[PDB]
Parts: sequence; C-alpha cells; structure tokens
Amino acid sequence: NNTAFAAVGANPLEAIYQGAGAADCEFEEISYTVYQSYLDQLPVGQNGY
Amino acid sequence: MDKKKLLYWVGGGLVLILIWLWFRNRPAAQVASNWEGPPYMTYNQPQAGSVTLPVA
Repeated sequence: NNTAFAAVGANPLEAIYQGAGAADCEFEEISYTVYQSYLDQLPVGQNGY
Repeated sequence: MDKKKLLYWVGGGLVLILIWLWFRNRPAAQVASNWEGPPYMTYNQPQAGSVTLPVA
C-alpha cells in the first residue's frame, strides 16, 4: 500500500496507479503462483550423471 | 615317426606354450563385472530407442 499508489505530482516510477484518489487506494489482496520449468530424466553414464 | 632332431622339438614346446596361453586367456578373465552398466542407479535404463524387448 506504500509503493503501488502515487499521489498527483509524486514520482510514479515504482507505482501501479497514480491520481487524485491515490492516498485512499489499497490492496484488497494479492495472490501469486510460481511454476517451475525444468528438464527431467537426468542422464546417467559410466561416470554417473 | 621320422622326427627330426631340430626345429620341431622347439615346435612342440611352442605348441604347448600356445595352448597353455590360450587356456589361461580363456580362464584368465576375472570373474567379474566386465559386462558394464556400472552406474548403480540404473533401474530404468534405456540407452537407445523406444520399443525394446527382453525375450523373444
């Protein structure tokens, strides 16, 4: 709630929204999901992997 | 028998020597692991291509 909203005249670089109503904006909530991308069936040889 | 006295007595030793060498060679391989797959984690193990078989 301190970085996402910029007041008129303030630096908007790190913000998501800027405007006259900024001081009263807030996050209801945030959700994230992380997906991992990888390669499987790690090879083994006479040396091992 | 008509065996000379020369080379062939050398030849008999050579024959014996050759046969002993062959037998040792035949028996001289250590009863051991030479078949390979020495990667202890190899329960899956498919080195080529898909669709394979284990007995006819």
